[PDB]
Amino acid sequence: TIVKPAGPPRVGQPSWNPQRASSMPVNRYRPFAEEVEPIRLRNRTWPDRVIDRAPLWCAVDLRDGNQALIDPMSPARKRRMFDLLVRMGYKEIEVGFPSASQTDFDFVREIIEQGAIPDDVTIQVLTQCRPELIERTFQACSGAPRAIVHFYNSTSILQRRVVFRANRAEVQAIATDGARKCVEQAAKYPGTQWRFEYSPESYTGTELEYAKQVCDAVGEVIAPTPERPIIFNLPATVEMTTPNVYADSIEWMSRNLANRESVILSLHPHNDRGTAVAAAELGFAAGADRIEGCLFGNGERTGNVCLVTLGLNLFSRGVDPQIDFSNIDEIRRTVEYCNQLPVHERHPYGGDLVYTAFSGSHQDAINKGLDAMKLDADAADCDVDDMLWQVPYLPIDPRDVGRTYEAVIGGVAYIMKTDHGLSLPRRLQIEFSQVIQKEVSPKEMWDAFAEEYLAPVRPLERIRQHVDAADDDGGTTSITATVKINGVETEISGSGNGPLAAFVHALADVGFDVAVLDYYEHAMSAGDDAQAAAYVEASVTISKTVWGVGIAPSITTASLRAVVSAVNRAA
Amino acid sequence: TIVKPAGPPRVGQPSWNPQRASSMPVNRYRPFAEEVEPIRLRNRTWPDRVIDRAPLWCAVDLRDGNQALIDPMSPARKRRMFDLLVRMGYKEIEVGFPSASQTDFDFVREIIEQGAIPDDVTIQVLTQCRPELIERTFQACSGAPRAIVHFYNSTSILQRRVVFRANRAEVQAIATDGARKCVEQAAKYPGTQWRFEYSPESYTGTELEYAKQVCDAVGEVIAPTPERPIIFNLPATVEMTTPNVYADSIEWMSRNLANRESVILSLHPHNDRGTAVAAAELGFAAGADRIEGCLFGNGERTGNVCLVTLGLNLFSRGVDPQIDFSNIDEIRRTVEYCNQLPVHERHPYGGDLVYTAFSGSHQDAINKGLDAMKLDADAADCDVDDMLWQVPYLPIDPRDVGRTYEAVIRVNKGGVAYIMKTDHGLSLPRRLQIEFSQVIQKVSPKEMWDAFAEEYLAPVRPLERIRQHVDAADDDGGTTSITATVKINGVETEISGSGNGPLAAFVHALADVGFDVAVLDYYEHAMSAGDDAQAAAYVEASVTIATSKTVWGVGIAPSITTASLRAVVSAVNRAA
Ligand SMILES: [Cl-]
Ligand SMILES: [Cl-]
Ligand SMILES: [Zn+2]
Ligand SMILES: [Zn+2]
Repeated sequence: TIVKPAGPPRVGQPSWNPQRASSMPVNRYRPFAEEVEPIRLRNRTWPDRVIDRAPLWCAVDLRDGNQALIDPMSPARKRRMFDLLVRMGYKEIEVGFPSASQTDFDFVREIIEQGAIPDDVTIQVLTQCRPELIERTFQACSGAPRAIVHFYNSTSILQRRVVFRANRAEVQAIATDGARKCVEQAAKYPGTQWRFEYSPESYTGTELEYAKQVCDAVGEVIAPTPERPIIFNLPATVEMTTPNVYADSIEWMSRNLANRESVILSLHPHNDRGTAVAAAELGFAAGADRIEGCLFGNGERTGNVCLVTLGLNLFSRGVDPQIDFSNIDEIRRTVEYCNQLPVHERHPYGGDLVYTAFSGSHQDAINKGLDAMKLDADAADCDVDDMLWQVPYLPIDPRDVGRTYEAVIGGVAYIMKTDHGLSLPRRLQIEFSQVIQKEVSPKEMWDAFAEEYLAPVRPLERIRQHVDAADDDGGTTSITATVKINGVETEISGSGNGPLAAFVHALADVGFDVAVLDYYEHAMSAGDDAQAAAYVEASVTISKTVWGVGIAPSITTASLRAVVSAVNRAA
Repeated sequence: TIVKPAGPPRVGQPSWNPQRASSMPVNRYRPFAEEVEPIRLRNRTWPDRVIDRAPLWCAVDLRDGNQALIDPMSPARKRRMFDLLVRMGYKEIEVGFPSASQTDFDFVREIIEQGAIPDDVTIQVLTQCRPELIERTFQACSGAPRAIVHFYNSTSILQRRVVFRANRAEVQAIATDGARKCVEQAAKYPGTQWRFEYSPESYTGTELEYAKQVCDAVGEVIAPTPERPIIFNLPATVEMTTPNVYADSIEWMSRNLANRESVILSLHPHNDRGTAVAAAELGFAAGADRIEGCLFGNGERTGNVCLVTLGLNLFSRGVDPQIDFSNIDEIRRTVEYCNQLPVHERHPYGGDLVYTAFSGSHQDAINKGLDAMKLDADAADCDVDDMLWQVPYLPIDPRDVGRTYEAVIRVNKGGVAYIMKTDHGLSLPRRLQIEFSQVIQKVSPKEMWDAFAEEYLAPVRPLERIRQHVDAADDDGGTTSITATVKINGVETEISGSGNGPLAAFVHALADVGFDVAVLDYYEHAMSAGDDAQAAAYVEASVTIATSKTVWGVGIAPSITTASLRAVVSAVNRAA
């Protein structure tokens, strides 16, 4: 549980800040400068540069995104994603990791053999540096008109130590041997226009001077030219610090890498700190050439940078993203189809609620803006739809992305579990939520729950019982119980496979035909001896289908009370 | 529909970049410097400042978040959100707009009158500057020990022209008249310690020299001191450009506002360009004192800056946020209840998928990271949970937020949870799914099922259970006792214990034979119905054998009683 922070305020903490120290283990975590290294960059210029052209975009939805999906893309979902990206304007598209996944291999084979790749589109495939994986990656691109082969190895301080147990030279050699293998394989495959991309993986946790060394050495192997450049792709595999620091890193690399005219400098930001878009836009101002991301920011854990956000951050400040988002609804509808994950309600530009105003005040200002625009448009013999957009609270004309401005005019599971320790089966929440419709407070809701499932002792009251279970696995269990039927003390008895069966059969003898449809039980604290909650759904005749709830210190008794509760609900 | 861009490349555009001009109407949109002004700050210092203290936080969930919801919070939802924020450690909470809505007025009365406000907590209320509204904002607050009155009016180039059709002088008087009224009203209620917050609303669409001018003006009326400071809140009402320019804007206001030592400088970013967190973090290094936001990014349109991301971004780089997030799921569940909007699967720190790894090589590197951390704790006679987190792909120990790392395995219409329920009728508890996933990691339906049987169902060593007699009390809350016949590494022994049901009894029985089984959790469900009906039981326990390990055990049987007993045996045996 959540414990109010209660430790001493910092020394020199303002009188007007009453915040207390928390007990979170901050000391397991270090500043970025200490975890990795301090900023090497003298005379940054990214903070003074405003973006005025589209980067080169590369969409990694088919590999990076797909790898991150609970339900990965079927071959049809892939074609549909591929085709959306092509039709939006993307010229570079990561289509798989052929050497690690047969489905990836077959998909690559499919778009090449089907003739599915437009003439201005380059496909990109991911590989690790092992010779047998490079080989198999080239195998998969066989007969491609042009391909990016993207090889990588982890270079961070952490990984060198704990993943590879390798020093700097050994780790540069993984990368440069990969590059040598790449040059070899490309000569073995004529006619395909081979292009290379190298990532120092976990770049954000790597010494810059070192990343430059590995990169430069890899460039020396490939021998790129201004005509036939290499891509150095520099990922925030984990987003580790603030975007200005990423950007300092990008500017430093851009300035220090050898043979810069032959390098396409590429960014691959993840969103661990919630700042992937910022890292990209500042990194772009820092001298990157290219950005890898996904539509709506799909990718492991927090995701890759959002391509859509980036593109429309350009459009809404007067820069052509060179990608069509004139119908963001279709884009979103297809991305959700392919990924089987929703775009959040608040996601920039695409989310359900982003062109909505609930505030009466905001709606008035929007309309006052919209009117001025029409007054200026009628006074210029003009279509408003071509005027400079000037509307408070709306950054863009919703129409420009195929949307519209919306001027818009029970908590059972939560409260029962939070306040009561009760995990109600879904169908029970449903059944009971209907009952609570006749707002009801938490204290109030509970009184109604108790009155419905816990209190009634008529027509059925269970007084006590003797359970005689078979000692042997699979034997039969006997119950004798003392019950009251409409006040009337009665003995009942039954046999069954276990005690709840025995009790249920026993009930037949007093005019309750009961059949267990569903049953759940859970602990109610930690510990050997804790209370149990039991939930029984039963059809009950003398034929209504009903839930009962039982709470008791025993698994058995809870379950028995759950049956009594059902029977009394049935009546 | 979507048509490929097909316009010409830009002039200068490199041969290796084949993109085409699109038909998007960019001409309807201008650079920020043209839309608003050029913000030049050649001598800025925010890029060289790393954050080393938590800001003063203010939570606006009950106002900016609430206004933004499809379904506004009921009184109960309001109260629940307010209590969560107190309990996390927020000391300033904006509780509503009580002059604008009766439900907000009512809420503010409810908390004041029922004594819900801690001594170290200062409630905040929003108001516009119309004197009837300022009066009603003070009335709402009658009998509060302290409160921040937050008044605002819009000051942007666009609204001054199209919304107000007004002079600079005109629009500034709206503000200073609001301030005057606040001062006169604060005198009518001596029982409350009043503080003021002023926002030039749509700040990011406003000339800086004008924002300063209006704020300075307001401060002259209110006359704050280092001991009674004013708040000046600078909203990115619409997030209009990149967070560096916002940061420049803050550093300049921090350096140039009159009476700076009597100013608490507050930031209030929205997320229209998806960079609200960056704005707040860069703006804080720029010299701000305070940040207004919402848990999980709720609020108007794209939302207010996420307080959880900000606070845990401090935590994970070694700065104490002074807010507890150590059960981020309790926070998530509560926020979802209150807002009735879900926290996205990939939301930083909190989304369902942020502590998972699907990648085989990530999974392998995570394990190597964990093993290496463990060898270092043993070498140092230390708790590994106490030491420097050093695991690739995981910025934090998920346990530090009450979460669990999950190596998610792919099952050949797929997924472990889904295949178990459908093929075998088992609803595995989430933490069992995680645990068993890890077993696999260390896949067809058959491989998965057989792996499952091999882990949890099959083992008869160390412990096996032949038979038992359970003696239940007839009367409720009586003792059950148990004798059981059991083979311990093949040697038949006899065991004895008592407990509140035969589960507990059986667990206590096993302690005489060198198994310390401490039940942490327990679940049971029906499989099938009738005479071909069975019970699935799952038990979580910390188990020690004659070194302690947390494991699940699964048991399946016709009896709800014997299923549970099987579960305990499965548990003891998984631990061995
Ligand atoms: Cl049973
Ligand atoms: Cl029990
Ligand atoms: Zn990646
Ligand atoms: Zn706001």
